[PDB]
Amino acid sequence: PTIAHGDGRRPSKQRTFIVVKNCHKHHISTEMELSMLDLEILHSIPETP
Amino acid sequence: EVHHEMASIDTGLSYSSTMTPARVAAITTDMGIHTQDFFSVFPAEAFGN
Repeated sequence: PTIAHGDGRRPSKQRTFIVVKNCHKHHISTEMELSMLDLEILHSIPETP
Repeated sequence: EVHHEMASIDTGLSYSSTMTPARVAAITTDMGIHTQDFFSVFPAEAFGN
């Protein structure tokens, strides 16, 4: 922005400058250990109580 | 160019503001031992020899 100076009468519009900045990217990886027989139970939905 | 005019008048019959020095930010002069040189301010003087 700019301050309106009336004393010097040196009028100036806003000085819009442009810089550029890098976007860092990060990549985290964990593993989930699901057992086999529990997934076999989870696939075959039963009806018996 | 937008010209803005306004007019001020102190309604207080006495002073109504105060300007107290509160904090030294920095001391600009080095506060050192630097004597000014009289052979620089008076370079047109000398002795008889």
